Amino acid sequence: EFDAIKIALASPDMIRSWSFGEVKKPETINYRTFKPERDGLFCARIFGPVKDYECLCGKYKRLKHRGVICEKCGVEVTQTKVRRERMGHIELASPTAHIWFLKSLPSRIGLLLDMPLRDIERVLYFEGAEAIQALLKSMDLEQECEQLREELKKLTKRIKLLEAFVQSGNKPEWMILTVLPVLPPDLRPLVPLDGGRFATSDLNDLYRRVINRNNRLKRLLDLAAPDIIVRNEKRMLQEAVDALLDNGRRGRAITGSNKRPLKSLADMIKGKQGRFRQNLLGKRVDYSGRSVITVGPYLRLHQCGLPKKMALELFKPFIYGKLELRGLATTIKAAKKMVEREEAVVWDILDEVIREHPVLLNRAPTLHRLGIQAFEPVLIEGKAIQLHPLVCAAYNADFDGDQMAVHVPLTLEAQLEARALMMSTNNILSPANGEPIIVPSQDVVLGLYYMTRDCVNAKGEGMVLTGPKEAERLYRSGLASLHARVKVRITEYEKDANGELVAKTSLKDTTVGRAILWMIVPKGLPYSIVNQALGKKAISKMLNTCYRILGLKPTVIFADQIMYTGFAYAARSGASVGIDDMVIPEKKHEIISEAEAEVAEIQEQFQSGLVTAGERYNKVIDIWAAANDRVSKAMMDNLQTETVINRDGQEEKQVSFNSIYMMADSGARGSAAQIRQLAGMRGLMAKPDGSIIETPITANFREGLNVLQYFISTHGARKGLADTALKTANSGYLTRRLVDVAQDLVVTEDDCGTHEGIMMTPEPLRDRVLGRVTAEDVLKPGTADILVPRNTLLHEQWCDLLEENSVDAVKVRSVVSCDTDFGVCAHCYGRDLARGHIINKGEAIGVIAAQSIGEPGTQLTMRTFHI
Amino acid sequence: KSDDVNGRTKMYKNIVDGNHQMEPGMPESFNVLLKEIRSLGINIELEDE
Amino acid sequence: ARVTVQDAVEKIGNRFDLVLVAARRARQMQVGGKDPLVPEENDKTTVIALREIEEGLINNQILDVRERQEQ
Amino acid sequence: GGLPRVADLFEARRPAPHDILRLRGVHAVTRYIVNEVQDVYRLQGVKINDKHIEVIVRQMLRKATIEQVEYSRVKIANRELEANGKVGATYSRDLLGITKASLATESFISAASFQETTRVLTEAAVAGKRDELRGLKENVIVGRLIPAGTGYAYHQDRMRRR
DNA sequence: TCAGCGAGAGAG
RNA sequence: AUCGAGAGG
DNA sequence: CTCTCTCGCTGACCTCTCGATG
Ligand SMILES: Nc1[nH]c(=O)nc2c1ncn2[C@@H]1O[C@H](COP(=O)(O)OP(=O)(O)OP(=O)(O)O)[C@@H](O)[C@H]1O
Ligand SMILES: [Mg+2]
Ligand SMILES: [Zn+2]
Repeated sequence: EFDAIKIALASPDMIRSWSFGEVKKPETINYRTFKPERDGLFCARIFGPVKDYECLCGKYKRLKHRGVICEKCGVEVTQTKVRRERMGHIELASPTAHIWFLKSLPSRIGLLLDMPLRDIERVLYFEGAEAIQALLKSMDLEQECEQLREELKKLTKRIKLLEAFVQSGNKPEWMILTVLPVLPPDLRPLVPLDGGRFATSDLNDLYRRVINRNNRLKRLLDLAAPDIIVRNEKRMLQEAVDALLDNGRRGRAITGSNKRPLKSLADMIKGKQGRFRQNLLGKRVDYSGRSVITVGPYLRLHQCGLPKKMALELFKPFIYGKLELRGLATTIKAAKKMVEREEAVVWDILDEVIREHPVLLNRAPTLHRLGIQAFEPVLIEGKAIQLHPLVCAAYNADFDGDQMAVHVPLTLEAQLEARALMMSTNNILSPANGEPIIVPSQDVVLGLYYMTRDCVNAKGEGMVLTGPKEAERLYRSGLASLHARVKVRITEYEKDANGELVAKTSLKDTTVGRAILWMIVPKGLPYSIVNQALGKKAISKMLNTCYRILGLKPTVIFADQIMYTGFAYAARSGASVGIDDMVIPEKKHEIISEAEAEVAEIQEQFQSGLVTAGERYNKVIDIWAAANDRVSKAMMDNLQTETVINRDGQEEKQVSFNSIYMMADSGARGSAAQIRQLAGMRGLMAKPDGSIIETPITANFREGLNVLQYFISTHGARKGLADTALKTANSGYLTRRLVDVAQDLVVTEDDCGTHEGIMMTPEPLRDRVLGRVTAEDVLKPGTADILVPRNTLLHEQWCDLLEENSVDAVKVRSVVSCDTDFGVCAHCYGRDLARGHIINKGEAIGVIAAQSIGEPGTQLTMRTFHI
Repeated sequence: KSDDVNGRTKMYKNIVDGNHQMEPGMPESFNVLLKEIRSLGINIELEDE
Repeated sequence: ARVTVQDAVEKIGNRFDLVLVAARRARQMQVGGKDPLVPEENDKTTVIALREIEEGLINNQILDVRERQEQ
Repeated sequence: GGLPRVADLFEARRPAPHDILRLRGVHAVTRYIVNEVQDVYRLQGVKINDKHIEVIVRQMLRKATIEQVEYSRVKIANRELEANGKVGATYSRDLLGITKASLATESFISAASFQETTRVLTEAAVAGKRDELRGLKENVIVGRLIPAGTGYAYHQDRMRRR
């Protein structure tokens, strides 16, 4: 019923037309009897009834009297909600300027005229508004514009502002206030308390101040006081008004009972706590809940676990409806009583009304769009929410005390949007790059790594098996080891040119664990993808290959089976940690003693002058760094390989089965740098300014530190913690600015037709053009031979084909070189990284870009203290 | 789910009656903001035509 | 229709129109009163509509033709 | 390096990108800014595609001069004038930081929502502006369907009836 | 506090 | 309701 | 014409407990 919003300056006639009542001199609510004063800030006649369809005196109390004003009160009978709508006005007894149009960086009420801000401010403060009003009203804009145009970096602004007044239909003399509007009463209410006293707003004080001072001016005019006394009071009123509009523009801040500045009208629409940022861009909602999160290792990828105590409250109207449908209740209170009493029949209605209704889960710092996702509920006992292990990394979630919030969609369109857009089975690739987001970690990686390793002279080595099922039988019966090397008959499938699957069978050298693991791999993948020891990268590559070849639906099943098998086989190994696993090399003492002897000998070159006083520093630092490297290398060489194993009589070497080494090598949690601190040397520290302390820490964590080393080590810890704590705000501010600059960019066209582009050079070339469209003519390296036709989308096959011929460089289309106005076109954008195909029409790419840039800086923030 | 006084009641009644459809209106905070800006002596309004 | 909706996307054409088509079909069954073109199998109207779209019995042109025939 | 380097590259701080655009074309500034930002982001091992930086850069440069007006308006006027076989216009492109680019937009509701409410409201009241509600924030504030996704088609109907 | 920017006087 | 103090992600 | 130099003005996610004062 509307299509635009208009803004302009007001006039006294407009303000008078808004009002429902005249000026209001009296003050307040008559604290004794709560009925409001006549002709006041709270007044029944001016603003409306205090109760629905009832007069102030009470003579009329019926709907039949609707539309009748009271003869003795003057109060109309109407619904009380009109008290939110009607306004009022106050008749000032002297012109008063507007603080907004006077005080600013490009002052307006003082730029139409020639004089600068200092002298005009002196004039306004009686050292008069009437003179400025007369000067403004006694000017001709057209003649001034003609003279200025004929005369011609300082006059262009005046010409533009004068033209703005001419075109806008305003008057330059409307900047001086004459009538003051009065805001409706229910938007500044008076709140009662448990005690007799009341709590009031700041606005009701500023109105009373302005009213009292203006009335004080009224008496002086009647009494004909000398102008000396009058001139003082005129300066007073303009001081009061400037407080009501914007307090503190010229420092005179007015306080109340406490020593705190009062809040003006301009303070309620601006800032982090104003109407825009607190009530219009975000708010509180119904049908929502909150709780602590635990882990559920049995769920499927599209499920979540919800407590039934929360579910009963969250779905109340649906249960009421289903109860009334079956006749189990008649009125609207019988169903409420049945639900409150928690009968045994509501627990089946609730089960029926959640069968295929999704819910939304959200975690508090929402850095990108993967922070809200949709699941299907499973009713559980308890008070905590159960979350799938494979969706934690996208949430940046953990089980240390974390919390989460839950929302319920209501309409059919919302349910279909949740199922088709936000469900967790649709979000498997990142929208900022191409790599997947659901990846196994920790326990799953350790379990698969343990299954896929091999040993020497293990139990059952040297058998010939008919298939994986025989291997499972042999392992379960206790007749063979998981690490034994054997021969197994394997059948695999490959896709042909037409897309059909063709089988091939042979015998292969492998281990029992790999043959056991082969039974969960989908048809269409080679056997070599598991005939090795698996780590994080290998498993992620397996998932990506499956998605590339087979599609979306098999990938979910494959991922769930991988997780189940990893959990199952990590527990059977009994992997633990002890103090004897932190092995210290036997040559640490000799290296440290040699380094100490070297640094002691280099002091003889300084006792008798032979080197610069600033030259021994670098030599000592280099000596200690070399010693640290030697110690670290010795430790890691002793840890990685330790077999001394017997093979059919002889002695042989192989990779070790140390718990810490396995944890680090599999890629589960550890790093090679932290094993150094555990069993090597802690190293060189730094001073708070940034300089390097001359002597290092020669102790690891297995053999403890002493007081001096521990005291030295705390500087960096506190510095890192303070850095983490004090610069999340920078990332937040940057992300907000990036979102605000580009929030209205949408794909609104299909083909721009322009021929421009950019030329891409190798970072490999394949990773830099995968998912773009060729802007101009590109051909094969041979002369007059064309490899790829122009305007083609480069998927994996095209990239492999161009990499086979060693393509030098390619030209592609870009978003920045598009002639479309109000938006961009699909082909200049290219592939949509979250799906794989080309971009669709109607997608907000600006918000996606802003989130993609903003998120990594924030995540970089809070991980500093880990090091 | 917030600020629509008539829409919330209509939605509740429709859900109880088994019909999952909504009839949105205008939030109240926008009206509050319009009145607050008008109280500063600035004319702001919606252009129906 | 269940767990994954990728089958119907390749038939309608894109994700943003599938929601509208499915909602229009489902409101006919929930409130208007109509019978499904597939076995019900104890499902909600949204899932039945998605199943009908996946089979090939429902799209925008069919609904328009049926509405024209009704009037 | 670090966060301040990125926060200073996007606001076009003077040490030049201005001269790079004015002398070698926007095609060069695109590559320059992309490389400079990816230099900071690649030390820590962060992977971001190049499209998003290009989007932000395109949003950064949006005005023109021949006072200062909108680039698309000038292009449309030139197309209209050349349709009648007349003389068009010649313009020189500009470039602003994101904070300044956001506050200079055709919509005053979004600008007032961003920051510096008083200055924006004062200028709008002086000029007597109109807002057509063509963005995401305006429709969010009023309470309508945003012109994207499942609501996009909806807005297409409105234009058909105007 | 600290960082950043424009408006306004100076001394040539 | 505002102010002050503390705690968790 | 054109570098220096003061001097203001605006900016820096979600949840829980207590008391004192309106
Ligand atoms: N001031 C803050 N502002 C903000 O915006 N988010 C914050 C925050 N403080 C904590 N978080 C959130 O909490 C996570 C790390 O805190 P934490 O649960 O202890 O796990 P952590 O990785 O540290 O490992 P642990 O301590 O268990 O050894 C962190 O990412 C973040 O999301
Ligand atoms: Mg946590
Ligand atoms: Zn009466």
